Amino acid sequence: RPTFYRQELNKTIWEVPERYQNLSPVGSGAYGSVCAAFDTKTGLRVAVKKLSRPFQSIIHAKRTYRELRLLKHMKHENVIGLLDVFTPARSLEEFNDVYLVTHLMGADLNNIVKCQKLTDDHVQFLIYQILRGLKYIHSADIIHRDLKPSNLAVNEDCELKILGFGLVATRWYRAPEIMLNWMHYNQTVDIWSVGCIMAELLTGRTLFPGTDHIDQLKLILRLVGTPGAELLKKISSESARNYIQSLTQMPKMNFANVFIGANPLAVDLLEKMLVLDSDKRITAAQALAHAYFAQYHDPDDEPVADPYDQSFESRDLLIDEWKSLTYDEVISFVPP
Ligand SMILES: Cn1nc(C(C)(C)C)cc1NC(=O)Nc1ccc(Cl)cc1
Ligand SMILES: CCCCCCCCO[C@@H]1O[C@H](CO)[C@@H](O)[C@H](O)[C@H]1O
Repeated sequence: RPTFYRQELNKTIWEVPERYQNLSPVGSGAYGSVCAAFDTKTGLRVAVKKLSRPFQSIIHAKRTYRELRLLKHMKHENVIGLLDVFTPARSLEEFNDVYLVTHLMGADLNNIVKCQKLTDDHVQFLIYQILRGLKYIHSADIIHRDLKPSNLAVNEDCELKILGFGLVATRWYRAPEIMLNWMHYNQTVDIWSVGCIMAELLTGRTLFPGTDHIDQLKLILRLVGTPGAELLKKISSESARNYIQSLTQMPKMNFANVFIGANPLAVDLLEKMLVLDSDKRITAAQALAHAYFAQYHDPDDEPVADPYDQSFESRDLLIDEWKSLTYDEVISFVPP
Protein backbone atom coordinates (compact mmCIF):
# COMPACT_ATOMS: atom_id res chain seq x y z
CA ARG A 1 0.00 0.00 0.00
CA PRO A 2 1.22 3.54 -0.93
CA THR A 3 1.45 6.45 1.53
CA PHE A 4 -1.38 8.90 1.02
CA TYR A 5 -1.48 12.65 1.51
CA ARG A 6 -4.51 14.93 1.66
CA GLN A 7 -5.23 18.27 0.12
CA GLU A 8 -8.30 20.43 -0.35
CA LEU A 9 -9.02 21.18 -4.00
CA ASN A 10 -12.21 23.21 -4.62
CA LYS A 11 -14.03 22.34 -1.37
CA THR A 12 -13.27 18.58 -1.31
CA ILE A 13 -10.52 16.57 0.37
CA TRP A 14 -8.42 14.73 -2.22
CA GLU A 15 -6.37 11.87 -0.76
CA VAL A 16 -3.91 10.38 -3.26
CA PRO A 17 -0.67 8.35 -3.19
CA GLU A 18 2.49 10.50 -2.85
CA ARG A 19 3.40 9.10 -6.27
CA TYR A 20 1.05 11.83 -7.59
CA GLN A 21 2.45 15.32 -7.11
CA ASN A 22 1.41 18.90 -7.92
CA LEU A 23 -2.35 18.25 -8.26
CA SER A 24 -3.90 21.03 -10.34
CA PRO A 25 -7.67 21.22 -11.14
CA VAL A 26 -8.34 20.96 -14.88
CA GLY A 27 -12.14 20.61 -14.95
CA SER A 28 -15.27 18.59 -14.14
CA GLY A 29 -17.43 16.55 -14.22
CA ALA A 30 -20.97 15.16 -14.10
CA TYR A 31 -19.73 12.44 -12.38
CA GLY A 32 -16.37 13.71 -11.06
CA SER A 33 -13.55 16.24 -10.90
CA VAL A 34 -10.21 15.98 -12.65
CA CYS A 35 -6.76 17.28 -11.70
CA ALA A 36 -3.56 17.19 -13.70
CA ALA A 37 -0.80 15.53 -11.61
CA PHE A 38 2.90 14.71 -11.96
CA ASP A 39 3.42 10.93 -11.87
CA THR A 40 6.77 10.56 -10.08
CA LYS A 41 7.17 6.90 -11.16
CA THR A 42 7.03 7.63 -14.89
CA GLY A 43 7.90 11.33 -15.09
CA LEU A 44 4.71 11.84 -17.12
CA ARG A 45 1.87 14.25 -16.40
CA VAL A 46 -1.42 12.36 -15.81
CA ALA A 47 -5.14 12.93 -15.19
CA VAL A 48 -6.55 11.98 -11.82
CA LYS A 49 -10.35 11.90 -11.59
CA LYS A 50 -12.02 11.77 -8.15
CA LEU A 51 -15.40 10.16 -8.81
CA SER A 52 -18.02 12.17 -6.86
CA ARG A 53 -20.68 10.30 -4.88
CA PRO A 54 -19.75 7.01 -6.53
CA PHE A 55 -22.10 5.01 -4.27
CA GLN A 56 -24.85 7.62 -3.82
CA SER A 57 -27.55 5.27 -5.12
CA ILE A 58 -27.96 2.05 -7.17
CA ILE A 59 -27.60 4.08 -10.39
CA HIS A 60 -24.40 5.80 -9.19
CA ALA A 61 -23.03 2.53 -7.82
CA LYS A 62 -23.64 0.66 -11.09
CA ARG A 63 -22.17 3.56 -13.10
CA THR A 64 -19.16 3.39 -10.81
CA TYR A 65 -18.73 -0.42 -11.30
CA ARG A 66 -19.18 0.13 -15.06
CA GLU A 67 -16.31 2.66 -15.00
CA LEU A 68 -13.99 0.14 -13.44
CA ARG A 69 -15.06 -2.67 -15.76
CA LEU A 70 -14.91 -0.57 -18.97
CA LEU A 71 -11.67 1.23 -18.22
CA LYS A 72 -9.85 -1.91 -17.00
CA HIS A 73 -10.86 -3.60 -20.23
CA MET A 74 -10.12 -0.84 -22.76
CA LYS A 75 -6.58 -1.44 -24.03
CA HIS A 76 -6.15 0.53 -27.27
CA GLU A 77 -4.17 3.58 -28.41
CA ASN A 78 -7.36 5.46 -29.52
CA VAL A 79 -9.47 4.60 -26.49
CA ILE A 80 -9.24 5.87 -22.92
CA GLY A 81 -7.79 3.29 -20.51
CA LEU A 82 -6.59 2.97 -16.91
CA LEU A 83 -3.07 3.83 -15.83
CA ASP A 84 -4.06 3.44 -12.13
CA VAL A 85 -7.06 3.18 -9.83
CA PHE A 86 -6.91 3.71 -6.09
CA THR A 87 -8.87 4.35 -2.90
CA PRO A 88 -7.48 5.57 0.48
CA ALA A 89 -9.80 3.01 2.12
CA ARG A 90 -8.21 0.09 3.84
CA SER A 91 -10.95 -2.60 3.87
CA LEU A 92 -14.41 -2.66 2.24
CA GLU A 93 -16.09 -1.20 5.41
CA GLU A 94 -14.29 2.11 4.77
CA PHE A 95 -14.73 2.05 0.98
CA ASN A 96 -16.29 5.32 -0.16
CA ASP A 97 -13.92 7.12 -2.57
CA VAL A 98 -12.62 6.02 -6.01
CA TYR A 99 -9.88 7.70 -8.04
CA LEU A 100 -9.13 7.03 -11.66
CA VAL A 101 -5.82 7.77 -13.35
CA THR A 102 -5.53 8.04 -17.13
CA HIS A 103 -3.39 9.83 -19.76
CA LEU A 104 -3.59 13.63 -19.64
CA MET A 105 -4.58 14.78 -23.14
CA GLY A 106 -5.09 18.53 -22.57
CA ALA A 107 -7.73 19.31 -25.23
CA ASP A 108 -10.84 17.98 -26.90
CA LEU A 109 -11.92 17.97 -30.54
CA ASN A 110 -14.38 20.84 -30.02
CA ASN A 111 -11.42 23.04 -29.02
CA ILE A 112 -9.65 22.07 -32.27
CA VAL A 113 -12.65 22.66 -34.65
CA LYS A 114 -13.35 26.09 -33.10
CA CYS A 115 -9.76 27.37 -33.27
CA GLN A 116 -7.94 25.64 -36.12
CA LYS A 117 -8.59 25.66 -39.84
CA LEU A 118 -8.04 21.91 -40.40
CA THR A 119 -6.48 20.61 -43.60
CA ASP A 120 -7.69 17.46 -45.38
CA ASP A 121 -4.73 15.56 -43.93
CA HIS A 122 -5.85 16.44 -40.40
CA VAL A 123 -9.37 15.22 -41.14
CA GLN A 124 -7.92 11.98 -42.56
CA PHE A 125 -5.79 11.37 -39.48
CA LEU A 126 -8.46 12.37 -36.92
CA ILE A 127 -11.35 10.37 -38.41
CA TYR A 128 -9.00 7.41 -39.03
CA GLN A 129 -8.13 7.32 -35.30
CA ILE A 130 -11.81 7.58 -34.29
CA LEU A 131 -12.73 4.70 -36.60
CA ARG A 132 -9.73 2.68 -35.36
CA GLY A 133 -10.83 3.11 -31.73
CA LEU A 134 -14.43 2.47 -32.71
CA LYS A 135 -13.54 -0.80 -34.50
CA TYR A 136 -11.98 -1.92 -31.18
CA ILE A 137 -14.94 -0.67 -29.08
CA HIS A 138 -17.47 -2.35 -31.40
CA SER A 139 -15.52 -5.65 -31.39
CA ALA A 140 -16.17 -5.78 -27.63
CA ASP A 141 -19.98 -5.53 -28.26
CA ILE A 142 -20.02 -1.97 -26.88
CA ILE A 143 -21.99 0.86 -28.44
CA HIS A 144 -20.71 4.32 -27.52
CA ARG A 145 -24.09 6.11 -28.12
CA ASP A 146 -22.61 9.57 -27.42
CA LEU A 147 -19.84 10.20 -29.89
CA LYS A 148 -19.38 13.94 -30.13
CA PRO A 149 -16.43 16.39 -30.29
CA SER A 150 -16.33 16.93 -26.49
CA ASN A 151 -15.93 13.14 -25.99
CA LEU A 152 -12.84 13.03 -28.22
CA ALA A 153 -9.51 13.92 -26.58
CA VAL A 154 -6.71 15.16 -28.84
CA ASN A 155 -3.11 16.10 -27.95
CA GLU A 156 -0.74 18.61 -29.70
CA ASP A 157 0.45 15.68 -31.87
CA CYS A 158 -3.17 15.40 -33.17
CA GLU A 159 -3.23 11.97 -31.52
CA LEU A 160 -6.78 11.05 -30.47
CA LYS A 161 -8.55 8.99 -27.80
CA ILE A 162 -12.25 8.24 -27.57
CA LEU A 163 -13.73 8.95 -24.16
CA GLY A 164 -17.21 8.28 -22.75
CA PHE A 165 -17.17 11.20 -20.32
CA GLY A 166 -16.10 14.62 -21.65
CA LEU A 167 -14.07 17.19 -19.66
CA VAL A 168 -20.90 20.30 -28.20
CA ALA A 169 -23.56 18.66 -27.69
CA THR A 170 -25.37 15.92 -27.91
CA ARG A 171 -28.45 15.70 -30.17
CA TRP A 172 -26.52 17.23 -33.11
CA TYR A 173 -24.49 13.98 -33.46
CA ARG A 174 -27.26 11.53 -32.61
CA ALA A 175 -28.48 8.90 -35.04
CA PRO A 176 -32.12 9.55 -36.20
CA GLU A 177 -33.36 6.20 -34.78
CA ILE A 178 -32.22 7.12 -31.24
CA MET A 179 -34.33 10.31 -31.28
CA LEU A 180 -37.21 8.22 -32.65
CA ASN A 181 -36.47 5.94 -29.65
CA TRP A 182 -36.48 2.71 -31.69
CA MET A 183 -34.90 0.99 -28.61
CA HIS A 184 -33.23 -1.41 -30.03
CA TYR A 185 -30.36 -0.26 -32.26
CA ASN A 186 -27.08 -1.35 -33.72
CA GLN A 187 -23.43 -0.24 -33.56
CA THR A 188 -23.76 1.97 -36.65
CA VAL A 189 -25.53 4.61 -34.50
CA ASP A 190 -21.88 5.50 -33.80
CA ILE A 191 -21.04 5.62 -37.52
CA TRP A 192 -23.76 8.26 -37.97
CA SER A 193 -22.10 10.34 -35.26
CA VAL A 194 -18.67 9.93 -36.92
CA GLY A 195 -20.19 11.21 -40.20
CA CYS A 196 -21.56 14.27 -38.38
CA ILE A 197 -18.16 14.87 -36.79
CA MET A 198 -16.28 14.38 -40.06
CA ALA A 199 -18.62 16.71 -41.96
CA GLU A 200 -18.08 19.41 -39.27
CA LEU A 201 -14.25 19.14 -39.43
CA LEU A 202 -14.36 19.53 -43.23
CA THR A 203 -16.70 22.54 -43.29
CA GLY A 204 -16.20 24.12 -39.84
CA ARG A 205 -20.00 24.06 -39.40
CA THR A 206 -22.21 21.78 -37.31
CA LEU A 207 -23.93 19.58 -39.93
CA PHE A 208 -27.28 19.33 -38.14
CA PRO A 209 -27.57 22.04 -35.45
CA GLY A 210 -31.16 21.20 -34.35
CA THR A 211 -32.89 23.28 -31.66
CA ASP A 212 -34.63 20.13 -30.32
CA HIS A 213 -35.34 16.50 -31.24
CA ILE A 214 -38.01 17.47 -33.76
CA ASP A 215 -35.92 20.17 -35.47
CA GLN A 216 -33.07 17.62 -35.56
CA LEU A 217 -35.17 15.20 -37.66
CA LYS A 218 -36.20 18.02 -40.04
CA LEU A 219 -32.56 19.00 -40.64
CA ILE A 220 -31.43 15.42 -41.21
CA LEU A 221 -34.22 14.89 -43.82
CA ARG A 222 -33.28 18.12 -45.62
CA LEU A 223 -29.89 16.58 -46.42
CA VAL A 224 -30.55 12.87 -46.80
CA GLY A 225 -34.07 13.12 -48.21
CA THR A 226 -37.41 11.55 -47.26
CA PRO A 227 -37.12 7.84 -46.41
CA GLY A 228 -38.14 5.46 -49.17
CA ALA A 229 -41.01 2.99 -48.81
CA GLU A 230 -38.78 0.16 -47.52
CA LEU A 231 -37.68 2.33 -44.63
CA LEU A 232 -41.04 3.97 -43.91
CA LYS A 233 -42.56 0.46 -43.49
CA LYS A 234 -40.32 -0.14 -40.42
CA ILE A 235 -41.54 2.82 -38.39
CA SER A 236 -44.12 1.54 -35.94
CA SER A 237 -45.00 4.98 -34.61
CA GLU A 238 -47.96 6.74 -36.22
CA SER A 239 -46.93 10.22 -35.02
CA ALA A 240 -43.34 9.72 -36.23
CA ARG A 241 -44.77 8.61 -39.60
CA ASN A 242 -47.04 11.64 -39.78
CA TYR A 243 -44.18 13.98 -38.88
CA ILE A 244 -41.83 12.44 -41.45
CA GLN A 245 -44.45 12.28 -44.21
CA SER A 246 -45.81 15.78 -43.50
CA LEU A 247 -42.48 17.49 -44.29
CA THR A 248 -43.40 17.97 -48.00
CA GLN A 249 -41.23 15.33 -49.75
CA MET A 250 -37.52 16.18 -49.62
CA PRO A 251 -35.11 15.21 -52.44
CA LYS A 252 -31.78 13.81 -51.22
CA MET A 253 -29.22 16.57 -51.63
CA ASN A 254 -26.16 16.24 -53.79
CA PHE A 255 -23.47 15.60 -51.14
CA ALA A 256 -21.08 16.81 -53.85
CA ASN A 257 -22.75 20.26 -53.56
CA VAL A 258 -23.17 20.30 -49.76
CA PHE A 259 -19.50 19.46 -49.34
CA ILE A 260 -18.01 21.22 -52.45
CA GLY A 261 -14.31 21.93 -52.01
CA ALA A 262 -13.85 18.74 -49.93
CA ASN A 263 -11.71 15.81 -51.10
CA PRO A 264 -14.17 13.76 -53.20
CA LEU A 265 -12.97 10.66 -51.30
CA ALA A 266 -14.18 12.38 -48.09
CA VAL A 267 -17.58 13.05 -49.69
CA ASP A 268 -17.92 9.43 -50.91
CA LEU A 269 -17.21 8.23 -47.34
CA LEU A 270 -19.70 10.73 -45.83
CA GLU A 271 -22.37 9.34 -48.18
CA LYS A 272 -21.65 5.86 -46.82
CA MET A 273 -21.85 7.00 -43.16
CA LEU A 274 -24.83 9.33 -43.27
CA VAL A 275 -27.34 6.77 -44.57
CA LEU A 276 -30.78 6.71 -42.94
CA ASP A 277 -30.97 2.88 -43.08
CA SER A 278 -28.67 1.71 -40.29
CA ASP A 279 -28.44 -1.72 -41.98
CA LYS A 280 -26.82 0.07 -44.96
CA ARG A 281 -24.35 2.21 -43.01
CA ILE A 282 -20.67 1.43 -43.40
CA THR A 283 -19.16 -0.28 -40.32
CA ALA A 284 -15.97 0.95 -38.61
CA ALA A 285 -14.03 -2.02 -40.08
CA GLN A 286 -15.25 -1.31 -43.62
CA ALA A 287 -14.62 2.46 -43.27
CA LEU A 288 -10.95 1.91 -42.32
CA ALA A 289 -10.46 0.10 -45.66
CA HIS A 290 -12.03 3.08 -47.55
CA ALA A 291 -9.61 4.79 -49.99
CA TYR A 292 -9.89 8.07 -48.04
CA PHE A 293 -7.60 6.48 -45.43
CA ALA A 294 -5.09 4.93 -47.90
CA GLN A 295 -2.22 6.85 -46.27
CA TYR A 296 -3.14 5.58 -42.78
CA HIS A 297 -4.82 2.17 -43.12
CA ASP A 298 -2.80 -0.89 -41.95
CA PRO A 299 -5.00 -4.01 -41.67
CA ASP A 300 -2.25 -5.52 -39.47
CA ASP A 301 -2.44 -2.64 -36.98
CA GLU A 302 -6.16 -2.21 -36.35
CA PRO A 303 -6.71 -4.64 -33.49
CA VAL A 304 -9.91 -5.93 -31.87
CA ALA A 305 -10.81 -6.32 -28.18
CA ASP A 306 -10.57 -9.35 -25.94
CA PRO A 307 -14.14 -10.56 -25.30
CA TYR A 308 -15.90 -8.29 -22.76
CA ASP A 309 -18.26 -9.56 -20.06
CA GLN A 310 -21.10 -7.09 -19.66
CA SER A 311 -23.69 -9.49 -18.26
CA PHE A 312 -23.61 -7.18 -15.18
CA GLU A 313 -25.58 -4.65 -17.26
CA SER A 314 -28.49 -7.09 -16.84
CA ARG A 315 -28.38 -7.21 -13.06
CA ASP A 316 -30.36 -5.15 -10.57
CA LEU A 317 -28.18 -5.25 -7.47
CA LEU A 318 -28.09 -3.47 -4.14
CA ILE A 319 -25.68 -0.58 -3.52
CA ASP A 320 -23.44 -2.67 -1.22
CA GLU A 321 -23.19 -5.41 -3.87
CA TRP A 322 -22.07 -2.98 -6.60
CA LYS A 323 -19.75 -1.41 -4.07
CA SER A 324 -18.23 -4.75 -3.11
CA LEU A 325 -17.75 -5.75 -6.77
CA THR A 326 -16.17 -2.32 -7.50
CA TYR A 327 -13.89 -2.77 -4.51
CA ASP A 328 -12.83 -6.18 -5.93
CA GLU A 329 -12.03 -4.51 -9.26
CA VAL A 330 -9.91 -1.84 -7.55
CA ILE A 331 -7.86 -4.46 -5.65
CA SER A 332 -7.32 -6.80 -8.59
CA PHE A 333 -6.08 -3.99 -10.87
CA VAL A 334 -2.72 -4.63 -12.58
CA PRO A 335 -1.13 -1.54 -14.24
CA PRO A 336 0.26 -1.64 -17.81
C1 LIG B 1 -18.57 5.65 -19.80
N1 LIG B 1 -17.35 5.42 -20.61
N2 LIG B 1 -17.57 4.72 -21.81
C2 LIG B 1 -16.35 4.68 -22.37
C3 LIG B 1 -16.07 4.00 -23.69
C4 LIG B 1 -17.36 3.51 -24.34
C5 LIG B 1 -15.40 5.00 -24.64
C6 LIG B 1 -15.19 2.76 -23.43
C7 LIG B 1 -15.35 5.28 -21.61
C8 LIG B 1 -16.05 5.76 -20.51
N3 LIG B 1 -15.69 6.42 -19.40
C9 LIG B 1 -14.86 7.48 -19.37
O1 LIG B 1 -14.57 8.10 -20.39
N4 LIG B 1 -14.40 7.81 -18.15
C10 LIG B 1 -13.43 8.73 -17.87
C11 LIG B 1 -12.64 8.52 -16.73
C12 LIG B 1 -11.63 9.43 -16.37
C13 LIG B 1 -11.42 10.57 -17.16
CL1 LIG B 1 -10.14 11.74 -16.70
C14 LIG B 1 -12.22 10.80 -18.29
C15 LIG B 1 -13.22 9.88 -18.65
C1 LIG C 1 -35.23 11.29 -39.84
C2 LIG C 1 -36.21 10.15 -39.68
C3 LIG C 1 -35.87 9.01 -40.62
C4 LIG C 1 -35.97 7.65 -39.95
C5 LIG C 1 -34.63 6.97 -39.88
C6 LIG C 1 -34.75 5.52 -40.32
C7 LIG C 1 -33.81 4.66 -39.50
C8 LIG C 1 -33.51 3.37 -40.24
O1 LIG C 1 -32.63 2.51 -39.50
C9 LIG C 1 -33.30 1.39 -38.91
O2 LIG C 1 -32.79 1.23 -37.58
C10 LIG C 1 -33.49 0.25 -36.80
C11 LIG C 1 -32.87 0.25 -35.41
O3 LIG C 1 -31.52 -0.21 -35.50
C12 LIG C 1 -33.41 -1.14 -37.45
O4 LIG C 1 -34.19 -2.09 -36.70
C13 LIG C 1 -33.87 -1.06 -38.91
O5 LIG C 1 -33.67 -2.32 -39.57
C14 LIG C 1 -33.12 0.06 -39.65
O6 LIG C 1 -33.66 0.12 -40.97
